[PDB]
Amino acid sequence: PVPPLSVRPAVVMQGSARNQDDLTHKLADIVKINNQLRRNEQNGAAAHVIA
Amino acid sequence: LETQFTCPFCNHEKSCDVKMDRARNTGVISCTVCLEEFQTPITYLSEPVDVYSDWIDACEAANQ
Amino acid sequence: MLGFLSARQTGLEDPLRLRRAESTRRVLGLELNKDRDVERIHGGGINTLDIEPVEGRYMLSGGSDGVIVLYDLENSSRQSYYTCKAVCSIGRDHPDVHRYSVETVQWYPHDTGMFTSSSFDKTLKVWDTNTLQTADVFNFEETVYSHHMSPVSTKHCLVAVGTRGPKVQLCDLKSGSCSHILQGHRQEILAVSWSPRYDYILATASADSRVKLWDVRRASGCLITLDQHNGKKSQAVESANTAHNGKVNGLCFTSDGLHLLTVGTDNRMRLWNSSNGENTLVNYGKVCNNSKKGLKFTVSCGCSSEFVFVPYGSTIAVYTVYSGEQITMLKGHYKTVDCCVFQSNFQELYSGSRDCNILAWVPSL
Ligand SMILES: [Zn+2]
Repeated sequence: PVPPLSVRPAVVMQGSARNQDDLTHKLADIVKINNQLRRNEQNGAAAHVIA
Repeated sequence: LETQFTCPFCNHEKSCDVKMDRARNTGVISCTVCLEEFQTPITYLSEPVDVYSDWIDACEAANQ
Repeated sequence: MLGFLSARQTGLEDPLRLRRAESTRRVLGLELNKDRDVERIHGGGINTLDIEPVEGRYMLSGGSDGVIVLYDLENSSRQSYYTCKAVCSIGRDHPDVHRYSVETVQWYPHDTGMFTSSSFDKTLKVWDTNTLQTADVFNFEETVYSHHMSPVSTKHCLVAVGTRGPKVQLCDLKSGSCSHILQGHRQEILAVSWSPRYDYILATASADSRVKLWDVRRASGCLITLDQHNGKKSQAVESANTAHNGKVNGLCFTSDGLHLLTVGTDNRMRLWNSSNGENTLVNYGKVCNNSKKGLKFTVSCGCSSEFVFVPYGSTIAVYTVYSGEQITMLKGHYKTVDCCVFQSNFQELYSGSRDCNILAWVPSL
């Protein structure tokens, strides 16, 4: 479960740079490795690489 | 100090198990994969790292 | 037997009859050699043996110490007692010696001028037998458990390699292409064997308890997956259709190539119709093996009944392939037997074991 935006607000900063919340960054990490792992398990990948 | 060692003969990681028979002052190191076995004397201060040490030394000496 | 000679002279029986009957009788009378010895050079256990397919004179032996010894099996002396002398040796002083145990060595079929050796040092080396120098090396990302060249291929010269990776590698000895792989296994591929009958048929046995037959020309994976029950316990193919209830660590096509003998770590050997992988339900009883790597076993050739010689603990169990009846135990080794190779010309056997001995079994009388 991805939480909504209010649990992880993207606070705006003195300029226009929108700083994201720690949860958003972490979901970025989970998403990237999930997508990358998905393409490996879908394809041929070493069992230790999949592990 | 790890107790499972890579075998010098088959290079299988953590495939070597060490048995310390203190009552007979002998350590026996055996690879599960290639079934290579080695026996060395041990003391009460000895450890599986010392038995694997004696095995590596015996291998290098015999291979001269 | 004088009946056999008389029938051959009088034309009552084809000479085929005497030849195969006497071959079978010789195999049944297999015993520890009375007057023969094999030179001892391996410092460690012998993991593999291979007598050359043409002229059956020279034998390769790979030891757990990484050396490869080349023996002459012919009794070039005049005595009845002789030792199979070692002609050549990739010893510890050779620049190209394997750093770890040699697990499979195989003469190049169709010619004795080249052989190959795969090791747990993640290399398949191709050696020129004359100069005794590595003609080529194929490196793998994971240790090699077995390899095999096709004993039949006049067209292709592929070496099928089974490593701890889940992929069967096909190394082209023609211009070196080790990129080809076969997908479909899930654990270490402990044995590989080309069909002696069909040029492009390869059987692969892996630790996932499955044996797959591939047409390597094909683009659509394995042809057949061997199933113990043939369909009694049928399920969508994700984990079912297992050849054994353990690791399948040995393959051997029969002499004609119409059947496949698979030995697994469930203490069972099974015989499979090589054309559709159906289990023939030949029993064989309990075949003790617990080897964590490939198990090398061979079948007889040129006999009235086909035999299979399987390492069985510190012994050689001889079974009848198509009936499963246990012939005998060749009992002369002191540790577990790793390999046995059958000389078909004279119905002889050479067994290598962990006791650093190669023992020769010859027919008695
Ligand atoms: Zn080992």
